[PDB]
Amino acid sequence: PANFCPPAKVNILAQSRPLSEWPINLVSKGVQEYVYGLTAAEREANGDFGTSRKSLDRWFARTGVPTHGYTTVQGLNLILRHTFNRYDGVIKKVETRNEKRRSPEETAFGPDGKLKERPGINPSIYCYQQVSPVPYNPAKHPALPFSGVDPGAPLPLGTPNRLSIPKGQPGYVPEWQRPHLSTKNKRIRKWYARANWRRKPGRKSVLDEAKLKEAALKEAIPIIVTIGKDWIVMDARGLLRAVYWRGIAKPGLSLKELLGFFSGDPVLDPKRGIATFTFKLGAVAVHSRKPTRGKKSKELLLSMTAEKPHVGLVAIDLGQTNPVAAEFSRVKREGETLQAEPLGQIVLPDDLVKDLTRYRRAWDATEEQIKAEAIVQLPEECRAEVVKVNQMSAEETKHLILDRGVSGDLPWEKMTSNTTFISDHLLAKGVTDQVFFEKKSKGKKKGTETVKRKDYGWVKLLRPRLSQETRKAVNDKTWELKRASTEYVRLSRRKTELARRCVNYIVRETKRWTQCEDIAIVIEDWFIQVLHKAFSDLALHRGLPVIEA
RNA sequence: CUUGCUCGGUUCGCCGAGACUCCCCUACGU
DNA sequence: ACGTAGGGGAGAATTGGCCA
DNA sequence: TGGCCAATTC
Repeated sequence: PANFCPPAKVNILAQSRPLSEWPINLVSKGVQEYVYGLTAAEREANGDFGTSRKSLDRWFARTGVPTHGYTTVQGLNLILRHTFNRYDGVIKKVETRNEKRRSPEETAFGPDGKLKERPGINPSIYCYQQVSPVPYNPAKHPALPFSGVDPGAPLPLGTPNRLSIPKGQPGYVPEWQRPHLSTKNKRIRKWYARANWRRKPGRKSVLDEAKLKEAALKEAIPIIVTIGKDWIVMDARGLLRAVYWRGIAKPGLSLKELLGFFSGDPVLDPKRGIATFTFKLGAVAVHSRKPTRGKKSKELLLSMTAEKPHVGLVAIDLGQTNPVAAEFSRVKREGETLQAEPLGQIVLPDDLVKDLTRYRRAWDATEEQIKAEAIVQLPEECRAEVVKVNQMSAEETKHLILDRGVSGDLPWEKMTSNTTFISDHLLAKGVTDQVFFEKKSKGKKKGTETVKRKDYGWVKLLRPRLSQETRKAVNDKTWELKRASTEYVRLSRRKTELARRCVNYIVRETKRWTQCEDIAIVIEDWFIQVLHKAFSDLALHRGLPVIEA
């Protein structure tokens, strides 16, 4: 049963007035600011808004929240059921911990009676059936400098005769590039794509955004959403690309049926200018599972092999010099036991490893350029303290132990952590009986083994408290300037993309090596966190079982 | 495989390789 | 040591009052 | 009749 609905984002080409000034947005803001600032008794009393016109009108009558002229029942139910659920999300977040305590109780209501942690305003316009997107029609819709395609006529492709375009014209592939072109079904980029003109280290081209914008606008696929007397006009080529890369639609489809793979209830965020569409329940035939927790794997694979008589595995072994050391296998079903035959183990290829090691030199090179400039901008009283702490214990503890009078040359190098040589060199200058001791818990229930301290324990005790004076300057200004640089939010997405690239390569090699469409991924009981998250996400985004053995 | 996004090449005329589960919200935990 | 946790979202078939 | 489009409910 298909139960996953991945998103598809489209751009906005025109709009009557900014989305923040629409009556629906103002009503949503008013309702949210009213609901978030009321107590539990007021929530129980003011919780009879219902799903009827006679009930919504009565609610807006007694509460007195401005209605801003918006009186649509379909679009108001979405606003009010979300807003009260957001309010009743503080209670259950705390109440989840309340039952953890049972397995002074925490309360989400403060002394004033209102929520201490109250939710912010959601800046979204959730569309409904009555404002569903429709193909742009110049006669029936406001006039725009755009061409509306025939809803039933076949949508055009890009440039069919790519090699026949003459010289001196857009899209002309030069002769010397002809011998080595691509042969796979590659996504076709038009000549006005910003990716082909973006500023680069050595691109040596001139980006005239005006001509690219005009050329892109002359060949758009306009669709229109009207709410009340307002409207927005979007570009549907994002939906076309979404249905093309997934293979669910072959070229030669119309605009009436292109919108037919997506739900007619988009979501609009005014700050960016993007409409987020969603596939219907069945467009992408993906059943979203969750990773298996051990003993359920020996039941999952039995049923998986009960359908396909040959299933392929992959043993993702994180934590080596190569991040992904895959180990393939194939399983057969005889009885209650599964029989496997290894096929071989590969490592992640060098080119992808090169991309990883060139990204890893872009994050450690920004965690310096951000953290250092966050440190330099502390107040002088905090800045001097943190600077002193940074250089603290470098030679301070060495000077202290020399003041103690021990021989400061035996533990010179590597400290021989196996033999806890700190205690040895304390014993050297007659400090054997002043050696501080540590308790051990070797016993199953308890244990009193207060004995010579280990080297790690010595390091813990000899080093000072470091930066506990503030703990809210270095740990706060850095995390505040993290969002002040767009490079960080770009690098997080780059890390996720690289992790997904590695996962995709491993999955396709598992399919190829095992010669089976049904495959499974097993993970045992840096890039480690992002790779584990990416490998676990296949059960939720693509349906491939993931096992934590 | 027409928009948008990420990483490379160049003769600058564009083409080689990627991701496609995403949004707000409140705190500071492991 | 660096991002993380946990709350909230992401329809549409049917029906009715309904003027031209 | 019937066409249009908010309102009613799962």
